[PDB]
Amino acid sequence: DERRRFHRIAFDADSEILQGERRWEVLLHDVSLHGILVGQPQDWNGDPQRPFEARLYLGLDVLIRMEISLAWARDGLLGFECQHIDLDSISHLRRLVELNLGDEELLERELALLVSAHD
Amino acid sequence: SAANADFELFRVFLEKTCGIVLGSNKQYLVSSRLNKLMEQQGIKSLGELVQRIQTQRGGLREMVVDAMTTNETLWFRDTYPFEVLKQRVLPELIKANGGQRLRIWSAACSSGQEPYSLSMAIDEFEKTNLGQLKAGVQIVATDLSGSMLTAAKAGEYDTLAMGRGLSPERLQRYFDAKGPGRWAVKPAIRSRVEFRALNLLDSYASLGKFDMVFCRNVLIYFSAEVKRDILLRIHGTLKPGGYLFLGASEALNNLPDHYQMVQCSPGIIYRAK
Ligand SMILES: Nc1nc2c(ncn2[C@@H]2O[C@@H]3COP(=O)(O)O[C@H]4[C@@H](O)[C@H](n5cnc6c(=O)[nH]c(N)nc65)O[C@@H]4COP(=O)(O)O[C@H]3[C@H]2O)c(=O)[nH]1
Ligand SMILES: Nc1nc2c(ncn2[C@@H]2O[C@@H]3COP(=O)(O)O[C@H]4[C@@H](O)[C@H](n5cnc6c(=O)[nH]c(N)nc65)O[C@@H]4COP(=O)(O)O[C@H]3[C@H]2O)c(=O)[nH]1
Repeated sequence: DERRRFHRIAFDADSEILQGERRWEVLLHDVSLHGILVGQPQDWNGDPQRPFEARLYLGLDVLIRMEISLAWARDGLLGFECQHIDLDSISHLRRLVELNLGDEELLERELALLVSAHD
Repeated sequence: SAANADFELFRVFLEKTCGIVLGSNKQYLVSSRLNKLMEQQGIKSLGELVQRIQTQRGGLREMVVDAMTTNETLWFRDTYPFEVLKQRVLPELIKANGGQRLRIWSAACSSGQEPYSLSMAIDEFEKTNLGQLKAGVQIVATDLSGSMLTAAKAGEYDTLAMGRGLSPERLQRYFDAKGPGRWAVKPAIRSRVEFRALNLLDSYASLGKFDMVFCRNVLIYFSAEVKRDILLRIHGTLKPGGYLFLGASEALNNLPDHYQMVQCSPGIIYRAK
């Protein structure tokens, strides 16, 4: 029934998509422990075959940076899956998910699925 | 020689399993964050942890990721807010209620550095103002049930957590050595702080009323709408005239009829209207 391993949280922080030398400001729709949803920008030259980088600017202090790959595009939206993420960024992301899930069992279960993603 | 190679296998494990990129000069951070887990699991080395992870599994990989992605909190973060507390806010609130019981809320207290920083500040204010706080000051600290909240309750910290933001004066006055590289807050600092498992998205009704609320560097983790709800409901716990603290680079930029921004020379606080 539910094919989604990670709960997707409505979130609207200032966001950027990067690829090589190109950048687009995108409108963030949701975020999860393992991906994001954003609005397709107007000048979308994006190459789905190569990796992207996302930057979520939560506040002056906190930046969530991750390597992303385009998982799908439909109806003016772009779904991204998280690949590589630095320790600092995944720590802020885990805190965001934690605070918004509000349930330790739900968190534990999501972290378990994160680790077993490549089993 | 041998310890460095283990750290390199751990680095690889993080990258190949979770896509987590460690980076270098994080050996000391790694050891600190994994320390309690390793003690509980009887694991005596990073190399032993790595082999134990890929073979036994059974929830151990999840525990390492849980501990590894738990961010540290700083002692007396930004410094000026605790000085504003002692030399401006406490004197005002005290002078306003006759020395009645003051209550302070430390929201999302994490590993506990903030609530304990507030406790130490209160103690420092009291030593110079005997008799002002007739009923004393109660500190209520909240966060999600979990590893951080458990560590905070215990009040023990390691070398890394103590080697930043904490003066030599404060180390002696408020901490007790508990074996090599481990310190614990004295009873005097501990007993004025009460920890409660409660998330910012939960109701605040059970918390009662506060003269001061500390909600610093945490509202950034919520959407605009959810943040506004938290700020509104926080207002409901504040006594009129009470103050909200947000953190050095956060502005409220909202709710002008609930909160009045106030300049404190160094800093900004919000008075509940
Ligand atoms: N490859 C891929 N594509 C995605 C993903 N998420 C969304 N899409 C695409 O975006 C459309 C909108 O998804 P939705 O707005 O959440 O609207 C969805 C959603 O509300 C719901 N839904 C469908 N499948 C699932 C599911 O597996 N789990 C959950 N929780 N809801 C689902 O049905 C609606 C329509 O489903 P779709 O026709 O599939 O249409 C989906 C799909 O084409 C994804 O993770 N991977
Ligand atoms: N926050 C956020 N994260 C996103 C989004 N799109 C993809 N991700 C992340 O990328 C992963 C890969 O999804 P997929 O390859 O399309 O593979 C997906 C897809 O095949 C399928 N699926 C899940 N939801 C839908 C849906 O709504 N519609 C359709 N047609 N397929 C879905 O389940 C598989 C695994 O789903 P996930 O575990 O959730 O894992 C997703 C998710 O972690 C998004 O729009 N927002």
